[PDB]
Amino acid sequence: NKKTAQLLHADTPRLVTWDAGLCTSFKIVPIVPAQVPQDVLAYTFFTSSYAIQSPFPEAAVSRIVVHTRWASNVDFDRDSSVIMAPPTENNIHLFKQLLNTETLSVRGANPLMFRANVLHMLLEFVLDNLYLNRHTGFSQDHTPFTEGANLRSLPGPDAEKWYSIMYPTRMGTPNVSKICNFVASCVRNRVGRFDRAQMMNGAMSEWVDVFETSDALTVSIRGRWMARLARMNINPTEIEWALTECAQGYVTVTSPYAPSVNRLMPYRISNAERQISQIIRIMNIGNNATVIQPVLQDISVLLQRISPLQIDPTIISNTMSTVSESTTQTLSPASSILGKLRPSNSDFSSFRVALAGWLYNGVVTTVIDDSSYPKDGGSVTSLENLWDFFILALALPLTTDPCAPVKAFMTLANMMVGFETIPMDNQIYTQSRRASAFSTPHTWPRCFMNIQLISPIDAPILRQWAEIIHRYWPNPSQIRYGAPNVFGSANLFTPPEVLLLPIDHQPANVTTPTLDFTNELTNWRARVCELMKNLVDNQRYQPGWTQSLVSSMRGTLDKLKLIKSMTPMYLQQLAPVELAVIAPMLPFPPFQVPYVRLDRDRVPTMVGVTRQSRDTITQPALSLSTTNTTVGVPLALDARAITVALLSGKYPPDLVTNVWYADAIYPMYADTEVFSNLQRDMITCEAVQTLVTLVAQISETQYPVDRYLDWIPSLRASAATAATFAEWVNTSMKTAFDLSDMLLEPLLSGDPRMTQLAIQYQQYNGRTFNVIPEMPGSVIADCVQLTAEVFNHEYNLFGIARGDIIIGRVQSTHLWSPLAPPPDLVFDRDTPGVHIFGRDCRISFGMNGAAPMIRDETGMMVPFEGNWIFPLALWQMNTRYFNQQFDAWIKTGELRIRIEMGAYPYMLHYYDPRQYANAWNLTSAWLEEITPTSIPSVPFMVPISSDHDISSAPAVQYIISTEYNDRSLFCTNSSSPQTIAGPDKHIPVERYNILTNPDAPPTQIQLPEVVDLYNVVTRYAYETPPITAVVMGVP
Amino acid sequence: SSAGVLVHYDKPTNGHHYLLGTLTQMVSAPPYIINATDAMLLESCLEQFSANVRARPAQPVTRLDQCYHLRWGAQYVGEDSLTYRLGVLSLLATNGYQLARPIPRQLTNRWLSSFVSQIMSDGVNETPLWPQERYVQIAYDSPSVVDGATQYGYVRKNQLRLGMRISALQSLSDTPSPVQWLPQYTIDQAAMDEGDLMVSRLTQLPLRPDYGNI
Amino acid sequence: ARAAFLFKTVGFGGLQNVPINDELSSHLLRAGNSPWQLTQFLDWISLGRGLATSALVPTAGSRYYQMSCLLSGTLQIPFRPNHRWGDIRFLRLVWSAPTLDGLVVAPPQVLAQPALQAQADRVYDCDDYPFLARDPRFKHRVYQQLSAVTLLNLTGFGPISYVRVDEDMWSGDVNQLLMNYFGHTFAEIAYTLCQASANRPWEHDGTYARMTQIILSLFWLSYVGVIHQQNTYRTFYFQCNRRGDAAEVWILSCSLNHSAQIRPGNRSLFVMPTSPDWNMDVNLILSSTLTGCLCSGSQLPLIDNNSVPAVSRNIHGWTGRAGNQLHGFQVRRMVTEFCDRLRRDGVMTQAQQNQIEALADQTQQFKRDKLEAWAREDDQYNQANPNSTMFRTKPFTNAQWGRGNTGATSAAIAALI
Repeated sequence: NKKTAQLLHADTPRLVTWDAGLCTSFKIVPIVPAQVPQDVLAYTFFTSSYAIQSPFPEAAVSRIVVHTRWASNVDFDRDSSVIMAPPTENNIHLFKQLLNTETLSVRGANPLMFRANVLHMLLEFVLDNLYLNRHTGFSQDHTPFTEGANLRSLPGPDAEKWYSIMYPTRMGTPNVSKICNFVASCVRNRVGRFDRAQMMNGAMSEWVDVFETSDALTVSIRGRWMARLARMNINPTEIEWALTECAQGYVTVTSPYAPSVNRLMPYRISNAERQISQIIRIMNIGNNATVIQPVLQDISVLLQRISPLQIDPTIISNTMSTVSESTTQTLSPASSILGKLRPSNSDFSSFRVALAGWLYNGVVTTVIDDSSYPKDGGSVTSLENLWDFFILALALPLTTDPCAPVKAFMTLANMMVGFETIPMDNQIYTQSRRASAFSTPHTWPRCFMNIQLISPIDAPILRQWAEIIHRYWPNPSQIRYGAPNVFGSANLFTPPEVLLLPIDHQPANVTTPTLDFTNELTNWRARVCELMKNLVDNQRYQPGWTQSLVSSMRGTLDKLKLIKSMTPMYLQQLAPVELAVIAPMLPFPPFQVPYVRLDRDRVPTMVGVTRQSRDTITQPALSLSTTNTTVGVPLALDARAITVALLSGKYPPDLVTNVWYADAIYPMYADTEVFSNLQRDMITCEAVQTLVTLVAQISETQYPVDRYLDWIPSLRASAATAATFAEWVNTSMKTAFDLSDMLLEPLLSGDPRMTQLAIQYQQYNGRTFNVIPEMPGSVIADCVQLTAEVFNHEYNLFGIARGDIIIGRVQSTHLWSPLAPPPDLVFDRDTPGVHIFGRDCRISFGMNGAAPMIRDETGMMVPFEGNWIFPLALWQMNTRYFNQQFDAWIKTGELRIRIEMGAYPYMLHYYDPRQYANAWNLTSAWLEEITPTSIPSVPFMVPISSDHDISSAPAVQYIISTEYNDRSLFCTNSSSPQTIAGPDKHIPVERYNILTNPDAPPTQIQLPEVVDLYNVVTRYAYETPPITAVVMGVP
Repeated sequence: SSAGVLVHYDKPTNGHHYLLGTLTQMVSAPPYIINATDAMLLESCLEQFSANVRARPAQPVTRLDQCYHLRWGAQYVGEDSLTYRLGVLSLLATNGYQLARPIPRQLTNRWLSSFVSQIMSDGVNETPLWPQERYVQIAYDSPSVVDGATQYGYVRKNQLRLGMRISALQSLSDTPSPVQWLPQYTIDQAAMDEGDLMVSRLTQLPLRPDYGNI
Repeated sequence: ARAAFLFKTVGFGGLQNVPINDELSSHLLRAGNSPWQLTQFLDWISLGRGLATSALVPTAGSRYYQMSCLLSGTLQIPFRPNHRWGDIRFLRLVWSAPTLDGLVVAPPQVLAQPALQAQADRVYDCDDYPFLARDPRFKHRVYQQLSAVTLLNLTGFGPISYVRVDEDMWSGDVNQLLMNYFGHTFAEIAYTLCQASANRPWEHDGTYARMTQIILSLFWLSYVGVIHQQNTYRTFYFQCNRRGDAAEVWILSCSLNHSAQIRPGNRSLFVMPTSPDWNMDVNLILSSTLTGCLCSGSQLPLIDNNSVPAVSRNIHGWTGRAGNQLHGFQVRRMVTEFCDRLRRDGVMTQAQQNQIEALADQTQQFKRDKLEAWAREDDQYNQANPNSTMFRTKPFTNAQWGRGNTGATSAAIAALI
């Protein structure tokens, strides 16, 4: 139901927000409270004593993390962000969510969807962070802590927290804690605002530059956003001119001449984009016109709203009254021809249907009811025949059926058969087959375009017929339309900005109505009337035909010339102007076919279009040579009413061209269609390119194709899975940009792994003609790629572990991180007593109290211990057995297994260091529940830290990673002269060199460096006024 | 442009102007449909022929050249067209080439159609040139000075050397009689049955001759 | 105006081939197939108040430089005496169009084929290939960036503004159009112009010609600081008070205090710098962008052959036999002269210019060091790279860290009122 709607309007867009809080999406999670308070420690070491907020609370574990929507206000949220949990908790279900085809587990999944899942994570955090920043407050400081600055103030409530927190700068106290000498690194001269804008007295800034606890990514993203947006702004003058030249030089809007401060309005884009979007519209409409009927009606409406046309039967009536006589004859041809009139009730409309058909011509043909036809031969003894036939004669130059005068002549042919006939060498069809039955010029004989093939007395009639036609069949011309910088162009069958017409245009000579009677239509009906005259001058139509009937039919056709309908010049001159002016007001730009007058040699035949290819051919020339999109449809209509319309001209006597248009257009110039269309379809094509780029991270293609993260388990699969991913994205999107269209249809149709947009047509002699687009820019792609590469080094920063692990007897007394490397006990595939494994399996037997063993791929004989290298995937064969074989043999048996997963999420488990025990339970569990698709996030058993030293204690642990990833740890135990126990971490130099380093520029980029979280931003003090408040709309 | 964009450069008093044709073509001159574009072209061709007939150190035309070469339209039909052929011949006769059959003052309608019949055939051009809307060439030293006055659409290949001697005629007419000729041999050889098989598609045999008197 | 259109293909100071590697294209062709990457090129500025930086491309210096290297490689194929399109690799490169558009990986057969050889200094005409030679419009369109390449290519040094001052640039429609952008950042209207010609370059003597003339002219005046709050050009002048840094935002202003007069006499000149630090600046790139259109709509003067390297002389499209030799400088002494004659006017104090110079030349130092360091790194790369070759930017020399030769040029470009 939304299809014509998609040709009617768009959903409400969202382009501007105003961040009434914070932009960056990160807070620290301090989760594990410290061992405090210790006793000989005086309470003098903390701030909860004299109560001013610390920028960071103290905790035994504290790490920076992303969190969306915890510090910011908006009048509008932006569609379902992503946040995670500490490494002590599991969000993993994501991975058992939205794509898995089989699941049962709470801890474990198919390694397949993995890359896809983190992909989704990426793109959704791409999604959420697009808000727009309203420049933020200020207020002069009053305690000499600061430089008395204008602190960035929140005009909303409860801002003192951030002051305390964003500014350990603002912090200062005699004490030596981590934070103390940490912040000692900062200076005081580069705080808060960097700069601003100011002019136009009685105002705030026009833009500002200030320092904020802030990332770089969202900054970069939304700035890119802002910029691409800004690529489309306008200034009054051109909008004024749009009005004007489209106002027919009559109605006014005036441009400002006063000082311009700032008036933002990003709308206008390049032409190719709207071209191709509407092109896709044209794609996904194949083979139905029930959609077209509404707009046809609407056209007739809006044109009826603008025309001084009146329809009148009375002319017909008084005219046909043309006889005075004594009555004994056989017939009254008066009432006969009247049979077409039916001497009002109730003619209202439907003259303009095929006329519109001219204006969207490129797609449909116009015809009339075969029911209107007398399908019954003819005889001059029946002038009903000639009446109807002439009705048809009228209709024909108003008909777009590609056989119009063909069928005209064909009537005649069907009539005088055996009295008069034409040349022919084919009986595929003969002269005795009717209309709606003869289409191609290759159905039209040589004689059909060769008047020489008959003697002009053997059949003078048809000879003069073809001759007349060749000399007089109506002549076409053309005209321009609209303004390109406000409307663009959809004309592709023709040089840009042209608009043909089956008719020749004739300008008028004065602003009044014009009394015009030399029209090729005037002359045209005159032609066919005299043709009838000459016809009936036959010697043979008077062995019983009367002088009375003679003068009757003479004066018949004569007064048929004597008609004074006011439509001919009407449509010949200024109705074209009605067309030109509706064109913009008309939604859904057109496509019309180029025309012939007599040509039968350049008619187009077919249309062929691709959205994708199946072969190694990429050159669109040879590519579309088999891909295709052809639709073709008739529209049957009336000949009676339309002929009448030709035959019924009556207009108001006070009608005058100029003033009528002047008044009429004026109300009729509120139009907002195009802007909404631009927004929607811009977003549309961007979705195209973004989506296919996503795909590109899954598949291979003749397209330039590369991927970098593939080491994450995921592989190609069916088109089913493909479109699965695809529509998941689409739904995320329609959420994100908040509209409710139908979209991606061509992409949700066949093979999306490859695309091609070539659009062509075939002619009377092949000679096809085609077009393909080049895309505009697409920042979101750049963004998401950059992010993929960000996380290409910041995985663990999100609980994401690369590398692998090793299960082994870890029995010692020294305290050191399982995520640290062994002081002395590293193991891999290069040690003695290491073994890698094929499917070699032969278990020995310990009965006979003998030496039990297992057979190596070597072929040796092996007990259960050593340094071994195994594909856990094999463990998942009959893991029941597997576990049963080695549970104890690893428990206190001393085998060592370097083992592979590649990548995963993990799990944390803290505990008192001041005691000892074993970690065998989750050992057993996390082992046993392996399936080919069950894999709990890797557990980890680490004690908890302190401030000082102790005597040591026993320790028994099992497994270690392969690579370092403890970056995620941000810091621990702030209010401390140091963290002694465990390791110690510190607020990384990698985060605030803005002030710690005095030599950094105002801007700097940490790529792929561990990024900052305090950053300078330019907050936008722009204002984007509405499109009507500036423009003075005046008659 | 697809309705025919042709121009004669050499200045009329008409002045700067271009031209398009309409959607009509001549049925007459059996057996040809005739799109007036190429028709008026043929007329220009006749002009150039008439030109090439004589050669006098004062042939007081005002313009040797009046024909029209494609200003626009080269984007709908290739070089194998009859029309491209015509324009070739246009610039050729512009050089000064001329038919190798006696030429009527007015060359019959059917003369024209027969001409068409001929040229339309298979074969090649004698003239390598292929002109351009990018530019139209100036011959080696063809005796005409229209180049000597204009640039607009004109670039000579100074490299050009493909020329001929000079020759024309003072009388061209007809005779009925099958008249004499004498052979003047050459040097090389050939193969016999092969010449037989050659003539096997050329003979006038078989026919009854006028036996005449013995 | 101009119906003749040519270009040239880059040479090398010692490379046997193209230094372009597919990686570059890919990370650019991540989207689309365009030969010009105008959109994110321009948007890659990061608003220009700061730059965008990567290992692959730290500067739009690097960005456009490899853009050039790429397109130099690209043009190789279709453009020959034997013109053509399709099925011959240039590092697996294939177009998909007779208009020579689209860019994807070579077909399997074409993956195996040898790539088309290249040659240096390959000047050609932009009018030979027939297809586009039928569409004037896309031809013009491409030409405005063929020029952007060419001009920077023609010299062993950087870009050049062809500044021009002429009166008729005052007209009613003109100051009208002017009025549209008061209190406006140069960069944004530059964007607007990129738009308003990327759609369609305006016609030869377009209103917008005189406009952009005003734009670049007033720009460079403020740049040297020619005009100011009192010395005003029909009372208009940009600003950016944050001077002393690698980012400026010069913005329209009107001064109701004193106005300076334009004597009759049309003038113009051609400016380059001599410090390869411009990679932080953008304004040069936009000036290039627009001057390309100025050429593609208006036939413009040419420079002396001696003004350019001998091998690159006598070019119909660019190298005439006369025309004002270039104008070079360095931003360091540029802002020096700038602030100095400004205080000469007595609208300052000394310590003002002094504290300017301090931070300015500090930044100069740091970023030159970074430049040279990245140079060293790239060298070591080449040493490790026998086959995957490249230059991030146009290779340079320390010999380019001295005189601006700008001395008399000060008064010269100053006497253009």
